[PDB]
Amino acid sequence: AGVMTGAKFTQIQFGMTRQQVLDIAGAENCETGGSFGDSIHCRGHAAGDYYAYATFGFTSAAADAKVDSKSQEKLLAPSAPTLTLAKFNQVTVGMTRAQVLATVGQGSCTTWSEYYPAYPSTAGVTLSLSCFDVDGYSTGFYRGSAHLWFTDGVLQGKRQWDLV
Amino acid sequence: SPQPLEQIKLSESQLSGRVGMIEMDLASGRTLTAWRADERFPMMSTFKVVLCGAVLARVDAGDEQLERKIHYRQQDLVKYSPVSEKHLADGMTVGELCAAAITMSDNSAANLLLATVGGPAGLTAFLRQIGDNVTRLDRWETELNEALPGDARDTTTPASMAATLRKLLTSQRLSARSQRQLLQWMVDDRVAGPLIRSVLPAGWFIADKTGAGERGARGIVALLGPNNKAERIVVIYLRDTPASMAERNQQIAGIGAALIEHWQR
Repeated sequence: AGVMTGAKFTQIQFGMTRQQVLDIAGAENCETGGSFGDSIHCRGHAAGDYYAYATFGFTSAAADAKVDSKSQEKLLAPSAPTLTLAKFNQVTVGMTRAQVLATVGQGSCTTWSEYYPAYPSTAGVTLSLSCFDVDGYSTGFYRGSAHLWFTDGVLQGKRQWDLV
Repeated sequence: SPQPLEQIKLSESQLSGRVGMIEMDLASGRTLTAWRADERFPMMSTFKVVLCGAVLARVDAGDEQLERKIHYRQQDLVKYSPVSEKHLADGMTVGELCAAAITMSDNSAANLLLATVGGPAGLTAFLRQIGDNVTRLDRWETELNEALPGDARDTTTPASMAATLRKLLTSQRLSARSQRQLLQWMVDDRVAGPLIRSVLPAGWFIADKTGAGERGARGIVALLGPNNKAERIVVIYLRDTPASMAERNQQIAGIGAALIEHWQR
């Protein structure tokens, strides 16, 4: 129990069951059905609009199904956000994840969504990063952010908001 | 305890911001309580009620169906999209998108719906068509939340928004079925707990939509009343305050509490 947190999000692993996820997240924070189908959505602090959250997807509806999908917003902070528009412009589709981080800053990104369509195999893995200027994840003037998305660790596209 | 106007002035003082509100009788449309009701405030996610009014008007006209499935891709996603991100692979119906935009402030959902009504320009044209000559949407999510001081883009006035809500929900602008559906999405609002709902007595009706923006922008549009009946429209906006989300939540709740305590009168 306690609120859903970045710590709990990191604790939860690909391969875990629904019961394991609820056990770690705290069932009082989480919901299934409705808008989320057979995924489990776990809520951070009830701030009103745009509250922090995680969503966990599973291989099937079976009780023994495994986490194949982890998404979050506003639970994890970038370690050293330094994205700029010039850096963003230097990123090109086809780049590896490694090449992207070297370009935008090694601590500029967090993982928005990560899905394994052949879990436990990594074949076809999709990954969305959110990356940030210095105040992008905060308050503060440098509020730019970006969404970079990969399939098999290779960049398929990018989009930005408010970058300078 | 204090009278609504006095509570509002206290909130404005404590926030070091500006507050704008109106309380309007639903049936008659008469103004009951007003403060800065003709001044402009960023709509933030409160615009999504107008957005889905436009969607329903197309449904009434046969140009749209709530059961229509829309598919979309990574490039369509903007920040804060709990529901639309979950349904990336499967798509969502128009009705599911409105439910997500209104009840969860899902930003990408609003952008998908915005495209169906001809974007901000198209939504603003709808506003003008229904006789709102003040409210304007200019940008898409998430830039519409920017709330630059003095910038008229993406703003309404408490008075205009209250009138427009009344038009959408009780006039012939929408079919009866579309009226009930728009109301229902607001009844089912999931993220409005900290505001009026936090001080709403058991047994009262409430249907609402909230918004949060930059520079302290915060807002609620609501229909509420005792005995499980919608009686009045209450619109409360905040802007240009450095206060925390929680303080902003508390202040709106306090204004709500005053209106509720002093309801009769």
